[PDB]
Amino acid sequence: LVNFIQANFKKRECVFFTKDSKATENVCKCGYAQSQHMEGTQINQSEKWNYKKHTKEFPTDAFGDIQFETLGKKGKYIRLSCDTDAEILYELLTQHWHLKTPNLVISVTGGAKNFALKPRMRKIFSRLIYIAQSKGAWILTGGTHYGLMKYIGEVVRDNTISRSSEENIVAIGIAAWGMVSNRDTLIRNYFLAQYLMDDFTRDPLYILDNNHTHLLLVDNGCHGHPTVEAKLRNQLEKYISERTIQDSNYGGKIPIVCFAQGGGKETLKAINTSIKNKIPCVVVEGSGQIADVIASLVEVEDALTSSAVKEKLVRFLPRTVSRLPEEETESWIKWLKEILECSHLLTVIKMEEAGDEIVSNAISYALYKAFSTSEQDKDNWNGQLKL
Amino acid sequence: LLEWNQLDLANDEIFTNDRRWESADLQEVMFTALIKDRPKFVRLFLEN
Amino acid sequence: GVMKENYLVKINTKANEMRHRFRQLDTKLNDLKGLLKEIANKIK
Amino acid sequence: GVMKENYLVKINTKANEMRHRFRQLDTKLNDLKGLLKEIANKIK
Repeated sequence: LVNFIQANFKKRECVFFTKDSKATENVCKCGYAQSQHMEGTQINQSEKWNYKKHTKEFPTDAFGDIQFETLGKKGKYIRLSCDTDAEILYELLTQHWHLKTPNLVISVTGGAKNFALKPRMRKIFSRLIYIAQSKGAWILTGGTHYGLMKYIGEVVRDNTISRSSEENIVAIGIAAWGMVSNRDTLIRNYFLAQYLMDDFTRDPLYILDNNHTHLLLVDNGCHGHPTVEAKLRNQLEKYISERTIQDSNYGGKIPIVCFAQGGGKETLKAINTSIKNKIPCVVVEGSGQIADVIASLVEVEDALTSSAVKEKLVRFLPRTVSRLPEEETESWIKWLKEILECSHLLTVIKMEEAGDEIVSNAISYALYKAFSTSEQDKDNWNGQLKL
Repeated sequence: LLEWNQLDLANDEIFTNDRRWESADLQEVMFTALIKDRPKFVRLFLEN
Repeated sequence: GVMKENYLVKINTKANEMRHRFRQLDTKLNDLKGLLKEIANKIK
Repeated sequence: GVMKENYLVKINTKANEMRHRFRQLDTKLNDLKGLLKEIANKIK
């Protein structure tokens, strides 16, 4: 296992110094201090720093079993780059980590912080985790111990405690290596990493979740730069969607569903990428932020003008659209227009239909809509009936 | 809003995803909700 | 604790129709009135 | 078997209003809104 990770996964470091005047102290453009730099670090004459040219790939040195608290359940983690392919990532997950092939994949991309534990949302996500456990599904969330991801980890731990004899729940947490708070303990000195957070102070960097089964820390060789793991998450989702398994009831492909709830620019980008990659998305109404914007936009049947989208944005996200400039607002409007351009690949959990098995109904509706809008639906009576 | 037991208004305006707050930022408000017998606000602060 | 969470969810669900239908009807009537007012303003 | 069929029909009928009236009202409101929108589009 260790040999495969060493020979197949790599890390990235700021090899060319591009310290900026606006940056505090004299750290690299990546955010790492000059003292905390790789040996033989040159200084780039150009004032533009990029992760492709001004960054060198080196073998990974942060992987293995992660541990939390004192006698808590042992987890898994690995440090990897954005350029890392999805084929060998799936190979590591399935073959070299002993993970069964998923019959369903749920990409939960919701609020990164300040998630209200309302009973409706609690029930919705408990039902979602129960469905994932029953269907043998994977839950792709962020590794941060904040907001929705923390509750997802708590529910996963509760389900594992309650039903120990049932199928294990896989909760992959795809985070950014450049935002982990208590680092320097995930590096190897077989080896168990103690990610203690009881004594951790208050820092702007994110804190890894303790109840996530696996962690995929994406490293672009930067520090303090968020929205780095998004590219690798999208590539992994695309590979999973394009993956073919002969033992699949979804026409030979692994079902993939994006679960959106509130969020900001990152959630909107994730929804847009999922729509582009022909992945159905489920948006929970009443969550506010972008989820309610999308629900309102798909509820209406107008000509899809920019004025209506702007009105919805200022109604649901006033402070955000007030802070963003004109170009960012135009880009957001374009993103919502692209999302609404494919209304078949969008399912909304309405607040009025607050009955039972709502999450399963929404996920099944999204999967059936994706199945119908495909070449298989022409004569797949048996496949559609079985689904 | 807590002194007048306006839970719906607090949920609609004060506690929103647009705003930001910390757990230790509402310690005194939790204490005064406890001593003034505001169970709805106790539940709101607990779930927030 | 897990059992208590399940039990609380169960009692909350059992505690929870006509009010939702009335609210939806009122919202639809308000939307229709607004559309009629907009049409009248455009015509005038 | 015939008696069982009759008994099943009886219990099914006894199992079975307000929901139908609400659905009819919602359909009528939607039809009225569509007619108003069409009239506004024709006028404009």
